[PDB]
Amino acid sequence: SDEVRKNLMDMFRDRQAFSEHTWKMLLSVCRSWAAWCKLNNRKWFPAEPEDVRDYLLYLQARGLAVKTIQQHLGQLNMLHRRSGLPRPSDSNAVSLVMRRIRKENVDAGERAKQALAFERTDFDQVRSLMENSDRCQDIRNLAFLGIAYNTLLRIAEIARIRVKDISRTDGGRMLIHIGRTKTLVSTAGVEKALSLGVTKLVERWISVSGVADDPNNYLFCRVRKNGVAAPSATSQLSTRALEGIFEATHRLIYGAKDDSGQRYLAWSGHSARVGAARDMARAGVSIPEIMQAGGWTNVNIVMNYIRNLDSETGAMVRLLED
Amino acid sequence: SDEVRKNLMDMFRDRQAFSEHTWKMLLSVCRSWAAWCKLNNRKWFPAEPEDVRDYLLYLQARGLAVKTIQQHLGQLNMLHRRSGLPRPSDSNAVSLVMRRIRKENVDAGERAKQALAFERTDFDQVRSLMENSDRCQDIRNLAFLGIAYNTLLRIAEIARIRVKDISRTDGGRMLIHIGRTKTLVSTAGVEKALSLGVTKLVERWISVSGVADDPNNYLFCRVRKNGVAAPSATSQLSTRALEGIFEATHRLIYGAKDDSGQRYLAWSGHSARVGAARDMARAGVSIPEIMQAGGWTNVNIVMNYIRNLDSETGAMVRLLED
DNA sequence: TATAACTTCGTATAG
DNA sequence: ATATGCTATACGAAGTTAT
DNA sequence: ATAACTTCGTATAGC
DNA sequence: ATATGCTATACGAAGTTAT
Repeated sequence: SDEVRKNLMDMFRDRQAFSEHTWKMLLSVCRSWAAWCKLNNRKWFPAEPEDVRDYLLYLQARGLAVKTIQQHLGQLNMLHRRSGLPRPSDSNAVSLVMRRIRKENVDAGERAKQALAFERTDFDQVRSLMENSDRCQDIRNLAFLGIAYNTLLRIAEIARIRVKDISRTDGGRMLIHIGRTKTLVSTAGVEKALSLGVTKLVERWISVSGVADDPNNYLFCRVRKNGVAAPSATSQLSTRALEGIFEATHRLIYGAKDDSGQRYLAWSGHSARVGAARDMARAGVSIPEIMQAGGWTNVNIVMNYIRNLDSETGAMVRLLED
Repeated sequence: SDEVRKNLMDMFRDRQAFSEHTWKMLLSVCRSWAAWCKLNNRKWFPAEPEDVRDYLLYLQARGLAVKTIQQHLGQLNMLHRRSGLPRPSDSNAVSLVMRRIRKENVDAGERAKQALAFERTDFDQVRSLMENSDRCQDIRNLAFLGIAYNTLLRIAEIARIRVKDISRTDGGRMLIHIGRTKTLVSTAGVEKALSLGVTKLVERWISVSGVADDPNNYLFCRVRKNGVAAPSATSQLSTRALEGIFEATHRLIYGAKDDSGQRYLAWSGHSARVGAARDMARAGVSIPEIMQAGGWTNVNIVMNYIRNLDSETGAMVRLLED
């Protein structure tokens, strides 16, 4: 009892060992665990094998994906392994349930999804539809869609871009010094170049936003219902908003969502990555050159984004078709 | 305890099982650690996790790299584990703070650097200049640089080359047999072949040096101020010296180093290794080949040596501007 | 003799 | 090569603020 | 009121 | 990415020795 008390103390002391996103995910499973526990009358700490087993089967019946269920058992294991208690994973029962749960769900046809592709053809359409709009928020959203599809950057990354990071490269095109790595052995930063057109799109946004009045202002900002931008160097556009620009843009062209509870029915924050990656493959860009685009050090993700491309059908098809 | 003393005694007895450098650092750390303990009135062995934690934060606060801080923790770990005692990393306090130290440092931008590349052009330009020198020193250096780039061998392996290790192909190309490297203790050994041009550079050195006088002579040796090579079958040219060749060569082409005090402002011992790896990548050379070339067994290391090839390629810009 | 060209060595940091 | 597991995106919805 | 976000909570993709 | 375990390089400072 003392030993766990101390180990809990360790964690909050070096709570910085993890990102707030992680902690938030940890607290979410405890609340879930604790609530299922009190409800079913089981001590939630230290968790017992059968109880955990019973909970995991409950998450499965709850319709949660295998990775989600693994994430629940995961955190639960952290807590225990960290404190002086054994991890439920080391128990025969839990080990067995996850196993059957895994294949039962795979058997049912569970598949990992990914963002709906936002391709050049999509960008062209949007660009056309909104090219001549004078609406501030529209100008912002086109520039965003340009940078996002052009740079393949992630949403949290586009969010952090300040004005002082935009340099002018050859031809007048824009260059954005950005940071897309978070490991010791990696590249501290990269420079992203924008085509002539996309640079023009962003040029208009900044001109109609005033984000440039102060270099420390983030490229993208809030635009209120009056169509009036709200520059700032301290607060940035949330990633939810950036996700909003994608969904909203999808509605513009396809109207209300395809209902259903399904995910990726409209565009999301990773849609441009999936799209740029596939156009690059379609254009025959050197596989590594594609990795540079998105910052991949392996081809695992890019192979998923282009899995259905005819250029990736394989040897057997190549042989059969001579 | 008596076993502890015994295990340490065993360790020391079979010192040769470990590299001289491992021992070197084991003692340097113990020097750091024991000084901190003394300055804080603590027992330096066995170490108490809470104490080791304060030590690490002390190191991070002294402005040391994550890798050097992980080094100090690693030596304490080996020491304790070899002693039959629990490793500091075994405790929550120590494991959490390390993750925290690393996280924060990386978050603020720390990146493990790598040697300034010495590529094909740097070699051509250097050869083109030193090619005409008659000085024994110059002839040795050029040959050294040539083997470094051609074989990618680390400076400690180049310095262990004995004249008897050199062979030749019927094509008239030199083959240098290498037995032990940083990552390999085998009797199998590999044959590192040199190009016709590089064999030539190596020949001129052998001829003007006289190391061939005895096959058990190290291929490389010192060259005193009067131009007389001092062969030896018991003493190799120090790796510290081989590093000086790279630095002096860089100073040749670009003058005296910056006064920033930073590392890698001039070519160093690993410059040709990373530079050649990057040249092959650029060349479109398959990973198994680059692997063979550098004596790498894993693919991650290669990508690690390539790590800084990550730059704008203009792949998307070209795609959008058409 | 002065000194080029090392060598040895310790702390720091990459592979 | 596979996990494992930390961290980011997903997205419906509640909370918030200036038109 | 309500556009346009932001802040949440928690599922699930990406390293 | 990541945590072992450990082996090698980076580089300024100071000591060495045939010229």
